[PDB]
Amino acid sequence: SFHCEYVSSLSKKGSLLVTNVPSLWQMTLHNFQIQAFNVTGEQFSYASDCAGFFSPGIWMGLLTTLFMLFIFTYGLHMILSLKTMDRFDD
Amino acid sequence: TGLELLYLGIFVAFWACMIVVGICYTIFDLGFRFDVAWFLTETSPFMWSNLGIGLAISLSVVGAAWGIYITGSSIIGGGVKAPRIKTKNLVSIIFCEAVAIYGIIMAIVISNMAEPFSATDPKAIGHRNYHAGYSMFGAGLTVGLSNLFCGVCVGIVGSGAALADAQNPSLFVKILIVEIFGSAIGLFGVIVAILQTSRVKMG
Amino acid sequence: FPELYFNVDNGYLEGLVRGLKAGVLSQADYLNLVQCETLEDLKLHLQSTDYGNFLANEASPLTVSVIDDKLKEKMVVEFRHMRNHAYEPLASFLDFITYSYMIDNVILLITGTLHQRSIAELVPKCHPLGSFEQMEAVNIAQTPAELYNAILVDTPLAAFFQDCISEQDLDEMNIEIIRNTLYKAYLESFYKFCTLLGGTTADAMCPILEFEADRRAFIITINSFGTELSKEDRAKLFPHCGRLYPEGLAQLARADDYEQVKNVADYYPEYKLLFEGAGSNPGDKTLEDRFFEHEVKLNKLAFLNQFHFGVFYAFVKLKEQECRNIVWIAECIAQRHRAKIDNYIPIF
Amino acid sequence: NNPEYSSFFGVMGASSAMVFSAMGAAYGTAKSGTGIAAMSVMRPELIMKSIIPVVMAGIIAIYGLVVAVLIANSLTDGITLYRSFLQLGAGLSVGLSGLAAGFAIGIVGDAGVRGTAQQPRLFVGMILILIFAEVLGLYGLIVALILSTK
Amino acid sequence: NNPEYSSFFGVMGASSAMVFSAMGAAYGTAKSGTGIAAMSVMRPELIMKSIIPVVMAGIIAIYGLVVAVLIANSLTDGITLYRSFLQLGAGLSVGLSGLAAGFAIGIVGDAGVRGTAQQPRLFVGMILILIFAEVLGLYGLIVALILSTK
Amino acid sequence: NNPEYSSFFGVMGASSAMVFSAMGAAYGTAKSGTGIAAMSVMRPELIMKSIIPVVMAGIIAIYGLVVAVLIANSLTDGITLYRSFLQLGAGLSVGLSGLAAGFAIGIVGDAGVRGTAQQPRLFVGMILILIFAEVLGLYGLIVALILSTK
Amino acid sequence: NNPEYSSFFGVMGASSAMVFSAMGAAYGTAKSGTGIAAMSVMRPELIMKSIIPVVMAGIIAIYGLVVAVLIANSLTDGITLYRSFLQLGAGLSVGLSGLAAGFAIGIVGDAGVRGTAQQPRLFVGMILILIFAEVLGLYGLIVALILSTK
Amino acid sequence: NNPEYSSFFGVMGASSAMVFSAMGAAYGTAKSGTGIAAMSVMRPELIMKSIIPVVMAGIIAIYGLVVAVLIANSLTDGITLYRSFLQLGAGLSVGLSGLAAGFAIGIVGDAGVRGTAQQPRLFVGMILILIFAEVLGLYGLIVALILSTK
Amino acid sequence: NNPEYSSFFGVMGASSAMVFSAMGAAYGTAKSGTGIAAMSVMRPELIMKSIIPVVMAGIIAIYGLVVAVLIANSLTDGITLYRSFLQLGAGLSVGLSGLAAGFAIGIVGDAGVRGTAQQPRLFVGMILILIFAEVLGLYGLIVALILSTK
Amino acid sequence: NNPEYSSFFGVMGASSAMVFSAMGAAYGTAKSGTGIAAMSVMRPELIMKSIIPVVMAGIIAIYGLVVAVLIANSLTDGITLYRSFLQLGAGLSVGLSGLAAGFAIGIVGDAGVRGTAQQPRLFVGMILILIFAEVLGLYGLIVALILSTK
Amino acid sequence: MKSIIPVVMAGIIAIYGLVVAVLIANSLTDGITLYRSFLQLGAGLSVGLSGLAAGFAIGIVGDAGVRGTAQQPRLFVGMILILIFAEVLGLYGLIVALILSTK
Amino acid sequence: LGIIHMLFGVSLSLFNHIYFKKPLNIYFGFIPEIIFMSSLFGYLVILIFYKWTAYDAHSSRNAPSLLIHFINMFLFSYPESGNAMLYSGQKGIQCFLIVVAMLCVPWMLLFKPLILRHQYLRKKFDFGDTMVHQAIHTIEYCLGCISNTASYLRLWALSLAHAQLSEVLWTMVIHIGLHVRSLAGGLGLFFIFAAFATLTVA
Amino acid sequence: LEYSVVFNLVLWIMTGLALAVIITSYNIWNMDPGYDSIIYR
Repeated sequence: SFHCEYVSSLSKKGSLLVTNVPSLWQMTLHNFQIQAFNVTGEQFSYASDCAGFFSPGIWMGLLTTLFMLFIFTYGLHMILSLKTMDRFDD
Repeated sequence: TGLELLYLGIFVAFWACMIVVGICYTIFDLGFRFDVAWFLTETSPFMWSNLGIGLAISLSVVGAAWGIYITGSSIIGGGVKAPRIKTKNLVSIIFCEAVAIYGIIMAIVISNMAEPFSATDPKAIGHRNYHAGYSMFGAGLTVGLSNLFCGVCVGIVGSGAALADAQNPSLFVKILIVEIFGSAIGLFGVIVAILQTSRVKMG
Repeated sequence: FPELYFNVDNGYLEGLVRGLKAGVLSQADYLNLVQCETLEDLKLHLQSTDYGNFLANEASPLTVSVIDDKLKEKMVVEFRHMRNHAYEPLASFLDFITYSYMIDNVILLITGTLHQRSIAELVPKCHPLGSFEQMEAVNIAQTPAELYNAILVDTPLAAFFQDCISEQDLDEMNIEIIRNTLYKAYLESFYKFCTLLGGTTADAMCPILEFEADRRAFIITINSFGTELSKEDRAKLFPHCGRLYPEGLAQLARADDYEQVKNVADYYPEYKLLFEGAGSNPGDKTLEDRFFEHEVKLNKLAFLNQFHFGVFYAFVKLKEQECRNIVWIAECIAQRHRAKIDNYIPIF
Repeated sequence: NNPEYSSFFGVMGASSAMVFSAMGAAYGTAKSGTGIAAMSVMRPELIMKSIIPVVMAGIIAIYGLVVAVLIANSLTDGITLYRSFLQLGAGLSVGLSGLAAGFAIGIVGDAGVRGTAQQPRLFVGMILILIFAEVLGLYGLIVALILSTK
Repeated sequence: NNPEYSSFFGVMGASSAMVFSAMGAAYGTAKSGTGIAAMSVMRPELIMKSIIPVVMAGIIAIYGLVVAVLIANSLTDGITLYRSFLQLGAGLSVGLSGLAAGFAIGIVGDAGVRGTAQQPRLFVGMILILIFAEVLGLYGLIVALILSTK
Repeated sequence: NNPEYSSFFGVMGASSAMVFSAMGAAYGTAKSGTGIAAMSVMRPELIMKSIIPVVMAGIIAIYGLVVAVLIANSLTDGITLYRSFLQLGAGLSVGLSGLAAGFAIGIVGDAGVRGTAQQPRLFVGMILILIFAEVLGLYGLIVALILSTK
Repeated sequence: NNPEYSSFFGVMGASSAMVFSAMGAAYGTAKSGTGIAAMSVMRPELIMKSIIPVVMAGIIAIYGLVVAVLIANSLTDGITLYRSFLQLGAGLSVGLSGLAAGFAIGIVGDAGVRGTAQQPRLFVGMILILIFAEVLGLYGLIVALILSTK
Repeated sequence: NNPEYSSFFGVMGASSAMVFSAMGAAYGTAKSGTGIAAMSVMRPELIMKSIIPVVMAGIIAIYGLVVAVLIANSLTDGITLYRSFLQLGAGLSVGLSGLAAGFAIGIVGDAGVRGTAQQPRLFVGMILILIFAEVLGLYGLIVALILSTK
Repeated sequence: NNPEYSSFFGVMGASSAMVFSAMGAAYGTAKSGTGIAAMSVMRPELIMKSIIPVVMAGIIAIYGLVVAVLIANSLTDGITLYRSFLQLGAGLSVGLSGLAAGFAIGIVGDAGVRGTAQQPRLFVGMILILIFAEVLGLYGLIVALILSTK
Repeated sequence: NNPEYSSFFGVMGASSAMVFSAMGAAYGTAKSGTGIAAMSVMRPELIMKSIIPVVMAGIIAIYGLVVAVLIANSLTDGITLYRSFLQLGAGLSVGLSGLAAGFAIGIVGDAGVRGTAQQPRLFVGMILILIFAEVLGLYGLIVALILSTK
Repeated sequence: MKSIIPVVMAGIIAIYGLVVAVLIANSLTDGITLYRSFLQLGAGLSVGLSGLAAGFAIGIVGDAGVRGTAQQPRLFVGMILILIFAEVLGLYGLIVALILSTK
Repeated sequence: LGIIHMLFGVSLSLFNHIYFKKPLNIYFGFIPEIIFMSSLFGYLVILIFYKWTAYDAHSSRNAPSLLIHFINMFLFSYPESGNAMLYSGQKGIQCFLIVVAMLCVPWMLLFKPLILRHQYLRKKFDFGDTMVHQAIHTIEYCLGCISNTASYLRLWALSLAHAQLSEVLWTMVIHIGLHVRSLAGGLGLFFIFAAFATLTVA
Repeated sequence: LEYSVVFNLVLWIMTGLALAVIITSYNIWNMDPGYDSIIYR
């Protein structure tokens, strides 16, 4: 089945309901849960949630941050490998 | 030691967690998560395109810098006892710089392919547009890493040539053929990135 | 893969030390030095190559002792100039080269204090590479026990003394057993240290140290048969990092005659050829001279890898061999005995 | 028709084909070139024989080029997902085998020129050992052609 | 009937058969080739005997190639999902057993070649030990043949 | 009825059984070959008698094969996941025990061979410590047979 | 009814009991055989009496076998998670306690044998130390018997 | 209108342009300051000439600055992802290029300073090699000026 | 309209300016202070001049503090993500530029101070290269002021 | 009303302020104490002057305590994320600036003391250098106070 | 008999850990309020890891200080003065942990 | 207990400076030092005893937390909200005692150095050296007030640890000696308590 | 909702804190104790 915290037309609650045109209507389904094929009994099956461990905004974020931290690590590995002489000439 | 243990520790902990996650999502029957389709679809095509452009430069420049520091340090170190070195051996620097130029050409070509979609939905974006994003990433990464390895190669063999030349001048032109076989690698990175780019259009 | 960092810190000195190695006498240059009649001709020949002006600002009644000291002066200034520049991954390695001279300086210091002679009188005799960083041991000189305690603090050599030399041992042992037991600890440790510098440094330095360990085993053995060193004493001095360690060292410990040593050397083609190469016959090259020829072969081979610290060791041993060659030639010229002069070892 | 992300794996095919072969050919050439240059000081005549490890490492770059060209000429936004995975298999299979061949060529080229400069009879041995190294790039090419052109 | 992505596992099979066998054979060739090169300075006659490690490292490359070709010719557009996993299994089984065999042929080959230059009697011993190194490739092949044809 | 992914674990059983046993046998044979090679320099006679560490590493490679064939011959479409986990546990249990046995055969094979040159009375000790290393492969088999045929 | 994945943890328990104790008994055998072999040149007679570290290393693998068998016989498709988790715990408990006992037996056995070579009194001491090592494998077994039977 | 996160990639663009070119110029200056120190003790008169690699490393960080300012002046809340990723591209492209050019200026600077001290004929050689190193920073700048204005 | 969690980026901005500038100035100070105290034993007259690397290390921490205060006094509950990311960008941009400058100040401080005791002329050279090390903190500041004020 | 879980970051702020400043002060104390202890053998009178790096290291732990207590007093179950983040960033700002200052204090304490025993004129220099190492903790504290009270 | 002091100064760190461990453990319940549970996490880390910092501080200055004291008995007072500013890190971990545990 | 012994310690300082005839030390040291300590400590000790008499099981619900009021007093930052106040006019008392303590530091830090400067100028050492030493001493005493107070928590800490070690040793060893028959329990307890006594001693 | 954001706050903040603790702890645990006056006697 499916579950979501806020199937809603309001941005404060995720903007999952989208209007491409001006509208006189608003809606919110707090903890919306739905199942509409291969149901059995009156009991819901296990639900896929609308919110996983990641999101499109987070993947774009991490694939930059946890990419440029590889590059910054190259920066950091060479800069931390700076050395100085222990002696000077006669 | 400490930075090697840090990178090994991160690498091991990362891949150990991907093994545990791969097993756990499999056995719990969560194959409707781990949706690589969702990842590649909702991750914006502009990201892939621009990582391609910026890497085509910066990995080529990281190769050419590595190349310059390697051959340029032997040039200077041998040039103390053999002042003749500074002229002829400069070709190994010019071939390092050629690897960056191969980068710049290919990144400018990829940049000229980048365009605004004005779309925010996968079907509205459409196949040509995802295909541009990925093929531009691939072209840029292909040239970028092929030039990285070519720069590492040219500087290394240029150090070889300059340390040999310092001992016997007649060796330089005979050895210098190896920098041509090095510089071929960057050019092949460019030819592939050209072909990966040749069919794309964003819009 | 090591190339791809090595030149970050060592690139300059690697170029420098190969450049310095280009400044060695070729086989044709030795074949020119021997053509002459007096040390003034040695000056005039050497004036055509990197040693030029080494006898400027020097007295006209020239001597072979002045040529020897001036060639050591050039070798040591060529080395001090690299040691003062090198960074920690190399600087520890160059210090291991200096230990091959600090061991002999410690034997002079120990010998002076056992004879109650002031240690400061021996500083001009000590080899210039083996300079102690703190002279306070030398300034105090009060007793051998004070010297021992002072060495163990003032010198980074202390870690080798702790393994083989106690204060009672320092008085009771003969100084030549102290010399060799130190060298055992140094050579085994310098070998272990090089195997931590993996890849090219280990792969092309370790053959030279493996040979030096076997050279020590053979040379200690054949020289011991007329002497107080028992089977246990030969074994106690043999370096355990040579090829012979699993078996050959044990057979050399058991040995009591040069034929038995030759039997050990006859298991390994690399050493069989040295013992066949010198029978100690009238007008022959000696077995020791064959080891010097082989040492030069290995050092030349170490220049055939690029990115390794092996060239700094092989450079010092080759400039030492060059000094030894120029001095031997200068002796055969000055002593008029040109008949044996060809016994120099060719280098490049 | 096909999904939009279909061409991603095929693109990583072409890129892997070239990049890992560039890594192979670069390490094979870099390692061999250090050997050649260092060796040549002792034996200046041996350069024209001793270039062969480098030509071999150049062939590994050509294997990566061949498969990357064939994959890139076989990419389109309309590509079926099945062919797109075969193109990734091809790109890894030449690329990482090209890398494996580059590693071997680089190691045996450097040891081979160094040995040869002391003992010229090694030269036939070096060519055999390089054939057995470079043929791994060819096996990577065979499997990669079979995948990429299926 | 079956996932359109199913072929991806069998494709990583074909690639891994080839790639990890090439890495096995490359290491076997790099390690023993270094041994042959250094060795041939002292015992030049042994070049055309000491090559056997390298020949057997080539055989591990051949095992990778056999299975990679077998899988690649056995892939299809609509491949049954468990038949795809069998092909992955086959590809890792020969590929990494090839890598393991390559590791043994490498170290046995290097040590056995140097040892044989010290000891003319070792040659028969080295060959018997190399057969016990190379047979790992063959067991890798047997499992992978059985899996890829189950 | 049975899950799509079910056979992937059965496959990883067969593959692991082989691959980790090949790794074990390869390590056992690489260390043992190093030891035999360096030992033989002053002991012609021992070259044959000393090969027993290698032979026991070759047995670890068969413990891997046996389980890998026994798993492979029992993979099919309908496999009920439970049998596939049993097969993965079997494949890891023999495989990684083969890896542990191979590690131990390597170390005792090297040290034992070097010692046998120094003192031929060690040889019976080397056999006894090797029975205790090789039996870890047998325990790995026993558990794997039980799991793969439960 | 109970989840289909539930048997997995019990199987990984069985595998773990064998695998981690094989790693323990391997390390204990490897270090012990090194020490025995290195001793033998100076004390040829002690190599028989010095087997005991290896025997105790063997016993750690027998403990891991016992729990791997007891787990492996206690499996069914419908196994409740509660019981499968007991089996995973049992597996890791004997397994890693056997690994711990193996690290101890190895380090104690090597240093104890090479000490006893120089000091005939030490034997009576090191057997008590080896017992205080091997009992870790027995504690692991006790917790694994206790867990797997709740 | 545009996504909430949209401006973030241009922001990291502006950051990377300054940070990575700072790291490069810092390394450039540190190596050159070390070389200057080891050089000055012998050749104190030479410092005003041996400043060249330092001022060139300072120029690399100006290429970072110029882009980080251009990106930052181009930011807004309503930014389309196209302009935002172009600006991240400008960011890494100057950033890592300046970083790399800084590494070449540092290492060539430290050598060129120590070399010139012993051999005055190298002062022009160091200037030339460093001009190639600076031009690598200029290439990063050229593309970053293109992207930040596209 | 404004989301929750907006503060994280702006706050990590403020903190990263301070933390990485403090790390920078702590490395700058630790290396310089090592240099001064190892040097000054032979040259008491240089103590009250050789402090300058440490003073310049302090100034990098001040650039950090300036930006960290300027961010901390410009946060608000439900701040828009655009200003919040700008405050992160400013944060990192001074903080890591201060870290980079911290490395450079450290190395020129250590080498320049220790060198000065054997050569007084180096001190003015050390000041100039140390301005080139210091000014990277200032480029970091300039970018950070800009971003935090868009 | 506002998010639950919000406490976590605020709590982590208190812990970070304490833990990292305690790590800084431990490093500072430890490194300095090795200096004092090793110095005292040569100069048994300097002990009571030489404590000042240890005292300043202790003050870094006081700064972390001050912020940690201020944060903890400012926690509540209903804490708006704005205050919760401000507490995390305050926590890290003192915690890690104190860590940086602690690094500097440990290094300049040890180098300052070992130098001062060889030349008592360095003592004033060690104090002046150490003020610039300790003030980084005070800057970290300033930003933490500003953030946590915003 | 004098040089035992660093061991006992390390000993109090375990006991500071125990005090907080006990205080947290007694304060647990089924369905504990998240806020009270995070406070117990922050306490538990703050003592545990400040204890760890003090553990290293005592270890290093105890090892150096005892060695130094045998070469020079006057160091005994300097050592225990140093062990204040070491062991106090465990105490500061305790202070904050008690504050959090009762907030 | 720690507060009272530290209050004795500053009182011992007064006697010692009197027996050395040091008016400067008692005037610039002891007076502001005892005022600093006593103002901080006195508030805290008053609150501790007050809580034990002003509240019970009925007043336990919503009872105020002592440590929070103590922290808020030192912060000068009670936000008129959260925990209820303990007694009438307590805000004024908080404000007074903290301000009075904060006003102690300038006297201890600077005023003695200024008098010593003018004494050495009139009697016809340095002012800066005197300022540095006296500032360090003053700061160490003031930061020591917080730290040293907390250091008496070692009392509690050790007392808990001893009790819990004793409780565990009893529960693990002695409990096993108890049995349902006189002869069996009598023999068991004898060896059980001998093992226990050994562990309690060690 | 926001759960991917809570998770990527807590995961990466905790991995940053845990690496900062681990790295620092490794650095102090392997710090040179510096007793050169007695390590040789």
